[PDB]
Parts: sequence; C-alpha cells; structure tokens
Amino acid sequence: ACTKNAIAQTGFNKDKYFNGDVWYVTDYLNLEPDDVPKRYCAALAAGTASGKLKEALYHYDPKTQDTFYDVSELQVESLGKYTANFKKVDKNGNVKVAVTAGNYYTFTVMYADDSSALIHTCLHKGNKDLGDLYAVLNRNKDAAAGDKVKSAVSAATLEFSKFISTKENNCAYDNDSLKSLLTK
Ligand code: HEM
Ligand SMILES: O=N[O-]
Repeated sequence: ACTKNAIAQTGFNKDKYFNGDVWYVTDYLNLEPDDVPKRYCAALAAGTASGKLKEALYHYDPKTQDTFYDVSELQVESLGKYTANFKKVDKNGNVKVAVTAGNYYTFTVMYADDSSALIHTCLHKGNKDLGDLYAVLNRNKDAAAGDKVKSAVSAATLEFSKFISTKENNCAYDNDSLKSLLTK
C-alpha cells in the first residue's frame, strides 16, 4: 500500500508541464521491495485535449519485452495533484481494457522546470497491493539528472543514491505514439 502524501511544487506551472510533449523516466524509487522489476523503462506525454488534462503512458520491460500503453484523463485534487483513471490501449489508441473504478493512479508533481521533474505516483489496480513510486523525469531521453531536480529530491528528504537508473537499459521509446495518444 501507499504511505506518502506527496507535496506538490509551490507555484507549479500546469500549462508548461501539460504542454503535449514527452517526459522520459530516467531514475525511479519504489518504496515497496520487489514491487517492480529492477530493470525497466517508462515515458509519458502530458497535455490537454478539449480542455481536459490527459496523460499517455508507455511501459517497456527490456528483459521480457512486456510492453503496454495507457491513456488517462486527469481529475484535479489541487494544484499539481491528480487522480487518473487509466485505459489500456495499443499504440494506436485502440482500447484493450476499459476504464474501471478502482483502476486509477494518483500523480503529484513535486518539482518541475523546463527540462526536468520529480513526481510521485500511487497505483491502484484491482486487488493488487502496490506502493509509492517516485520518478525523475527529463525532456531528453536518458539525460543525466541535473542539479535542480537532484536538489528537489534532497529537499523532499529522499536520497538520490537510492534511485534506480533506467538510462543504461536498452530501451527505445515511441515518442510519436505517445504524443498522438493524448487525444484518445
Ligand atoms: C520506471 C518507472 C516505472 C516502473 C518501473 C513501473 C512499473 C510498473 C509495473 C511493473 C507495472 C505492472 C503492474 C501490474 O500489472 O501488476 C506498471 C503498471 C502501471 N503503471 Fe507503472 N511503472 C513506472 C512508471 C509509471 C508512471 C510514471 C506512471 C504514471 C504516471 C505509471 C502508471 C502505471 C499504470 C497506470 C499501470 C497499469 C496500466 C494498465 O494495467 O493498463 N507507471 N508499472
Ligand atoms: O509502477 N507503476 O506505477
């Protein structure tokens, strides 16, 4: 289960974050042991469509090849803090698993600037018992974490040395599909 009430960035700029562009996960920290594979890759696009906040997600396991996409409409809890019902889709936006109650994640943007972000997410999926996940994001694939986001990790009282890097995994990203999915 999740245990953290993540605090959103003071002065979070939603229009800049939800601009339709892609964010790559470069480093992550799951608070629950063995909750996720130690080698993994993920990216998301965040944008608006008809005034609705949307995210499209991409997960890729570089070992098993398990690959999936999701689309979510985000509902606002407060500035920088959202609740998202996800539907699993193929890369084209075709629905594979419909939205259902109890299938949702929370999403909190703890820090963001032009090129980087620190987020917290808590995933709820059926009767699975999942824990908190922090992720360092960058606009550039596999970019080393800069001083601003690393300082934000510290300011959140987290130890960046504990984060697991995705940068060394052989991962490819379909950034074009992520951007197109925002409308789906
Ligand atoms: C490298 C970072 C991440 C890792 C290692 C990771 C790991 C995983 C794993 C292992 C699953 C499968 C869970 C299951 O089916 O039992 C999963 C599903 C999921 N994750 Fe992540 N994740 C990451 C980043 C993210 C982010 C940033 C978000 C939200 C912004 C997210 C949202 C979701 C959602 C919505 C599902 C379920 C999708 C579906 O079943 O259709 N993940 N993740
Ligand atoms: O571990 N996916 O939120």
